[PDB]
Amino acid sequence: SKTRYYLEQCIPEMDDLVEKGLFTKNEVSLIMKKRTDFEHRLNSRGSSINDYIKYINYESNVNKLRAKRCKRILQVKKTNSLSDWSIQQRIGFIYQRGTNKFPQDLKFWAMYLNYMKARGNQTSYKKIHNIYNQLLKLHPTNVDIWISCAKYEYEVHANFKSCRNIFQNGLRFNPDVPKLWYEYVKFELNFITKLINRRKVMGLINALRGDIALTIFDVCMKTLGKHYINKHKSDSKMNIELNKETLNYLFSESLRYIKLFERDYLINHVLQFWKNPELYLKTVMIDITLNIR
Amino acid sequence: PIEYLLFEEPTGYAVFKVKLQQDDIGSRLKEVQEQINDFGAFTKLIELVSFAPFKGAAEALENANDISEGLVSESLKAILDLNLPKASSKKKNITLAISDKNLGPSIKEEFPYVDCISNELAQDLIRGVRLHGEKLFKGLQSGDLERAQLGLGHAYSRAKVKFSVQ
Amino acid sequence: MKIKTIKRSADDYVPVKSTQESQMPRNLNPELHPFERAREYTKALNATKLERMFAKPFVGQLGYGHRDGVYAIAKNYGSLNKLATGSADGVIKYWNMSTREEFVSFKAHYGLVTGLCVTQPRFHDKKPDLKSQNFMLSCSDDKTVKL
Amino acid sequence: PPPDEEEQLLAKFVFGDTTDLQENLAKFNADFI
Amino acid sequence: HTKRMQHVFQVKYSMDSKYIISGSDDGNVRLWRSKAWERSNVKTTREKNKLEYDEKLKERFRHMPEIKRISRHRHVPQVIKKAQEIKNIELSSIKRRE
Amino acid sequence: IVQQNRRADHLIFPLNKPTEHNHASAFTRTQDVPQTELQEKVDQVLQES
Amino acid sequence: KERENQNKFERSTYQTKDKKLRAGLKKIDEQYKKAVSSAAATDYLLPESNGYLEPENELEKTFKVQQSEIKSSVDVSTANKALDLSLKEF
Amino acid sequence: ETNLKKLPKLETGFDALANKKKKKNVLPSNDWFTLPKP
Amino acid sequence: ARGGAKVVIEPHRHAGVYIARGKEDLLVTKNMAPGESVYGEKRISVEEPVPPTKVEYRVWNPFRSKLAAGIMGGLDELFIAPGKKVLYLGAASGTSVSHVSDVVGPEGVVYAVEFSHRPGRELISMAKKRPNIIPIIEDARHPQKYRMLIGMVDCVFADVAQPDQARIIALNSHMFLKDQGGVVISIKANCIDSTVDAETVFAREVQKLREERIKPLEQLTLEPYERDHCIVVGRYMRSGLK
Amino acid sequence: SSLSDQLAQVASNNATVALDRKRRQKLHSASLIYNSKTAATQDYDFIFENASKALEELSQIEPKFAIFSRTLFSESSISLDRNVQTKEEIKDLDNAINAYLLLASSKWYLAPTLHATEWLVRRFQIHVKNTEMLLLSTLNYYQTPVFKRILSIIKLPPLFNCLSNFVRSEKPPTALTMIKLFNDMDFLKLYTSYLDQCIKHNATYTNQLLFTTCCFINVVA
Repeated sequence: SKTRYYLEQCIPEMDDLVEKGLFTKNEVSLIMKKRTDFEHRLNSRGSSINDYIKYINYESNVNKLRAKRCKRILQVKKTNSLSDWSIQQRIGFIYQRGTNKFPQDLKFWAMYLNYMKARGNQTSYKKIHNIYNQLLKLHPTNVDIWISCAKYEYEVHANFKSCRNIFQNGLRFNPDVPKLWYEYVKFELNFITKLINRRKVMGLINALRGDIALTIFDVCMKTLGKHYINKHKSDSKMNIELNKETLNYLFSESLRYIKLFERDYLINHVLQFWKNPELYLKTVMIDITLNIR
Repeated sequence: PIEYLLFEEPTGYAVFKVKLQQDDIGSRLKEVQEQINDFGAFTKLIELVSFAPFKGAAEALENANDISEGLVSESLKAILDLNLPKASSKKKNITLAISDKNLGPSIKEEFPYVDCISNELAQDLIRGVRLHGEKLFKGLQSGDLERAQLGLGHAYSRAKVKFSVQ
Repeated sequence: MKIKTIKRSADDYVPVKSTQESQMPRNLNPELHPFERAREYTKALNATKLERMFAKPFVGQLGYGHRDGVYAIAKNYGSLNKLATGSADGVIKYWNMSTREEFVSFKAHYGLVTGLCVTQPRFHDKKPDLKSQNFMLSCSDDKTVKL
Repeated sequence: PPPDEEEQLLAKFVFGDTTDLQENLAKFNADFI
Repeated sequence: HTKRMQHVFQVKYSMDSKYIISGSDDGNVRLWRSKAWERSNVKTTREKNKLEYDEKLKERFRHMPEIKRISRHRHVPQVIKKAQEIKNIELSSIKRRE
Repeated sequence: IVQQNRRADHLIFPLNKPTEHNHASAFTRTQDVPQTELQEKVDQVLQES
Repeated sequence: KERENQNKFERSTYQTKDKKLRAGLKKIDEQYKKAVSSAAATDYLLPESNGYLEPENELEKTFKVQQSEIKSSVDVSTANKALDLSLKEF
Repeated sequence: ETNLKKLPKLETGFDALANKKKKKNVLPSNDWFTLPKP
Repeated sequence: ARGGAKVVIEPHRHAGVYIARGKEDLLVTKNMAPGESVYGEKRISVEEPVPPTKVEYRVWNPFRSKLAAGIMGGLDELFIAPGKKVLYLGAASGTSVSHVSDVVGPEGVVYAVEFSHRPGRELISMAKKRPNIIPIIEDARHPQKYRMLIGMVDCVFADVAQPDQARIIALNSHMFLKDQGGVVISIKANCIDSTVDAETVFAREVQKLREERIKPLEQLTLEPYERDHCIVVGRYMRSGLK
Repeated sequence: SSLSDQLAQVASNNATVALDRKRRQKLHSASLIYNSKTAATQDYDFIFENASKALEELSQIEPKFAIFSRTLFSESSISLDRNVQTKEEIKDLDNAINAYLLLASSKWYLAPTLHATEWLVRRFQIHVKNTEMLLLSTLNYYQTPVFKRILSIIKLPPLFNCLSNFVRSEKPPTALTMIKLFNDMDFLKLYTSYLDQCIKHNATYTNQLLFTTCCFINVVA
């Protein structure tokens, strides 16, 4: 029934394809045979993402062969017909059905995003945002997809306000992930350097920033300490040993922030917040090497 | 008009979107109760739109104690603020479905454009959700609900009884 | 000589996995599907006997009913479960039809309540929270109208 | 114009063409090991 | 109709165009379906297409004698049947005289 | 106006379109008050920029 | 919207100053032609095709070919489907 | 402009999940409530 | 009976429970955590054959339980079984919830509910030793208050003494009980109503159940064990009580 | 003859075609590694994935399997149905499979060979269509669980009646029964034909050659 309807919707561009002088009826029938096979393997049960992916790959190769065939046999790159956006919308529809049915497979999600980004000349920006809102509502606790949507937004379209709101939402959902905190600090630093260089070229033709990065660092340390305590919340010696372990973990992460790193002022305020045994020795070593730098 | 509903689980919160409002006068009928029971019809009645798990056992304990008291925890605020569209707060408020009449007003005082329904029709939808359980999540939720139940129950009961070490 | 016969792949017509369902090929050809009008006439006749066999219109009653005889009825034009029925006893009732039970029964007038209505009053002073209350209007024979 | 090799291969894959395998099998000589 | 329903005085639909509420002199408020053969279930697309097919096919073949006989059948009370018979006799006579 | 419905083919009966208000998403601020102190402080120094 | 199979799917049968009747009859006719063209185009999905026997010469004749030669030239599947049972008593 | 080039960038494994495949291998091949029958 | 006697265990009609035949017959449940009697009852031990082990069975006292009283008076159907989920309202302690947990066995689960905190501490210790039980130390008239701990239980048992017994059963069974699900009530007539008689109380409460959509299947009075008590077994219908 | 006898020959002619879903489940359920349930669950893409991987490993160990990577392990060989091709293409397919069995006779203590021949078994139906070369090639391994699996799968030929006693049991076939199997005479004609083909293709090895000279010595004794 459903398979029947989907092949009926497949037919009209097949008829236009054989109508123009490129594909013969026997090749059309072979293509329709493979389409019947794939549509039934999607509309039965037990089906999975690998059968979806085989369908998408076959469809993309059909589109590529049609491109070579049209360029060969009638030397027109763009024929005013139905066939072009027919095959493109059929691939988009297979991706839509796959992400409706199987919302667990991040590889299929990422292939969807890769396809919709790669056809960027035709892609609805709104469609990219709809797929991203869908994926974020389904998986809130994936800092990889949070980072990736923020990175696409700031790297292609470069809407720093949108990237800011994205990062604040992601940190509201996952205030536990030092990787996401790290990436927020890195994005803020890159935005500051871009603003500084734009000021430089403007003045060339004709500590607030470190402070915001460092307040982000301060609240990072606060919430990471709270979360490493609450993850495994006992007595005096046990609580004290857990306190030492938490402080060790937090300040190892701050050393990673130093390695990420007005560099002198940044390390200065970091060690200022630090002070306000062996870690103390490493800190005064950082002081001496800062005076060397 | 029951547009979204919110279900709370020991591994986190979930927000479903209603596809079809079941009819409201025939609710005591054998056909409508058996459509609650059958998974061939509850798929037509309810689709999942979002799911956010808890982060650790301690936050699960604190959030379950906070649901038991009936206040709005931070994770609940986060999921609702992500999912619910900001419509107008005077004309056509959005309609959430809730198991707890007491939980309702805190949701309203937090978000002023949400109307929280706990009627027998919302109890019917939530009962169907709780019945079909793990099958509704399409594969997302890891962790087994039974072990989560036992751990969270022992921890919450021990906290409420104020157990000791001596 | 070009001999060619009908060769069918069992891989195409009987699926490999047990769980997958079978391809049901279709071939519209009027010679191949003969009795159009007779087959549709028998489907129409079975459908009329089935609607006779399935026709069961009565669903229930509301509560225990009134005590003298229902003469006025007004449905809430906004909501779905709500109606207000007024008898010749004088008692009026606001009714939930989801559970099919009362919300509230008033003794409204002496004589018959000769008309009911359901309303959203807009007082100039305030605005009543319609999401908390619903208002009724009983118009009767003892020279009164009560809201 | 004749079909070139890359879209000849695309035609083989899309149409599911078995004559290359059948020619290879009929050409399978066991003289070499 | 039902034996326990005397003298219907007030009748309304429901606001979803599905049920009918009737208050009668008996003292009871009853509620009926609007199409009896329907149920208030929700239906898979296969059953929904089957039932819509039956509706369209019934209405196409509405005029045939056997279909019309079985569809027109109802069981009415005896006072309604006797009054309808007298109404038929009386109107046939009045039209003969006209 | 009403001579349109009598000639139309099909009618899906909640006909008057509802008052369609704003959606929400993750990219934009929903109600544009900062609900988290991080958003608050970033807005303070953004005004201080 | 015409093709080479409408002559198969076409069903044979046997103006008004009435607006309802004109509109109804035009809708019936147009939905009839839509159905016929849709079945004609649905004829693309036929999985198979018939057989043939073509003599390829002028000296080769199809009544001279025999079942041994056909069973040689034709697939193992149908060559096995060609039964031969010999029950000589009854 | 080479400063803008040598600015550091973010990192994520999502597109690597897209265009990345596996590499591994393949591996080959009385109740609590029932009394004993004496 | 005594400290050395030998008995023959035998399967009862209901699964999970057993009869110990001797010179006097003893109702018995298979001990889950073997070697420790909960409320000080005597307990049988068999040895079964790898080296053999020592399996242990536990006696069920009906002058203490109000469910073994129903078993011994003879209930045609008890919806507790070796693989189910049981919600136990009014679970004072192990003295009945442990026997119910041994009946449902390691596959099923039992959610015990108690209000007051000293029986709560007893329940916490016993539930630590026994994994099928999850304890709740919260008021039983608030399933909304403990909705995050229970999912779609299969039978309910009620040992509640409070005079709102039918309403609290109706709340918990609409929230959590499965459709066509067993309801088992133990009614105490003196707690529900002291002035009027026990039979009047029993008819009144069966009326309240039938109003709250539980179809009563049977009713036993358990007379040689307790006075003025009753056990009502019903089935939760939700769809066509007639 | 009799109608049941002529129908028996008709069934053994159409022994391998899956005319219905039940016969399909049974035929696709017989497998070398996976049991009945999972073998009836999975599909040709799964089996071919494992086949291509294992053949890459086998070509890395011994470099002569590249030709089967060209012909018997291609996607067109996923697609083609053995029971539809003509007798000439059947004969060439049988030459390909016989050459593969002669090569991968000497490597059967290896999961790569087990997986590659799993694909051959469950696509080209060697285990009922040509079992002679299968048994002759894997005959020297006769205590091993690979031979136990091969026995439990195969429908045994006329000449292997001793193994028709030992099929689907627990103990391995014993050396005295291998002495019976060689002690028939038409079996020795068949086996010496197999070894002449094996020598002419120049792939013998010490274990198989030990086994066959021991069976010959015991036949003479």
